[PDB]
Amino acid sequence: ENFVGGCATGFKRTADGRCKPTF
Repeated sequence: ENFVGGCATGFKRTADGRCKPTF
């Protein structure tokens, strides 16, 4: 129960961080 959800619509995952507002 951790890979079923992540970032929001306006939130994108960073190739070096996490789920933040558009990269």
